[PDB]
Amino acid sequence: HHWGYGKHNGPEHWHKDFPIAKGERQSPVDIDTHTAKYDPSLKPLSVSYDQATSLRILNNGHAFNVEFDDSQDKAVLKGGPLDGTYRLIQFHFHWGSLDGQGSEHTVDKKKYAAELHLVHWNTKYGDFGKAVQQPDGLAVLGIFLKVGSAKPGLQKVVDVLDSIKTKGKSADFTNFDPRGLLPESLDYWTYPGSLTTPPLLECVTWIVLKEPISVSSEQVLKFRKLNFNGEGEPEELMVDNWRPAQPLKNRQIKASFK
Ligand SMILES: CCCCCNC(=O)c1ccc(S(N)(=O)=O)cc1
Ligand SMILES: [Zn+2]
Repeated sequence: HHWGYGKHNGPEHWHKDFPIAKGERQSPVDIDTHTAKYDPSLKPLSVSYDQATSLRILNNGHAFNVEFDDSQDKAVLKGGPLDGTYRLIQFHFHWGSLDGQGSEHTVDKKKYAAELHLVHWNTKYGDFGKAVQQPDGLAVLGIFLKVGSAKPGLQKVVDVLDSIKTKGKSADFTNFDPRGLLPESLDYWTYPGSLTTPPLLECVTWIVLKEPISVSSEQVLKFRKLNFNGEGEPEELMVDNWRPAQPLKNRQIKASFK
């Protein structure tokens, strides 16, 4: 209303309605693997998704969100750089028109085909709307996708996309296990940043996994058949819904691994 990813409403325009777009702790950023310092004081992440309760999948005109029941402490993220308990509320992806672009974070300027964002809020703030107003209010676990072998645990998501083609469509999406989207290693980089879509709030501890997951060309092709537009409107394929890397400014990216 009315930001997006086109020439006329894309990331270069966002600052006019969201001046924080040019702030001191914007996301995503380039992760320079030769400058990120190993921090032996960081903990192992704790990803506790055994009791995750998925509910619904929604095309919101910018991406699709798989939404979770976050009414109590079911699926949580703890440890690593975090203090306290962060509840999973939704996940979504950003992806490209072609395999050579699509991720938001980059690694030594490398763009991956896509990036998964598992979004969690700090339960010391009571609700999500209060958490986004706090510098430590969110933790977003970011996972790179490369194209290769299919990811079996992604197939249930790609199979429902046909039913939520256009903006505002949703579908029942219960009993989905987000553990099937994780890579084997939980080695990560961490830095303080922001939501990567308007309102671009500076409320996120970013935790970006080093190990990408592999998805097949057919899987990511099915992402690219979604529409940014509503039913009956001229078709605009949902592709290139990523914000480019933003200035690092006065921030250090820390590595969990040597
Ligand atoms: C209550 C404020 C409404 C904000 C609506 N926006 C989000 O809840 C949001 C979540 C995650 C990300 S991301 N791409 O950085 O993971 C971006 C935006
Ligand atoms: Zn995102």
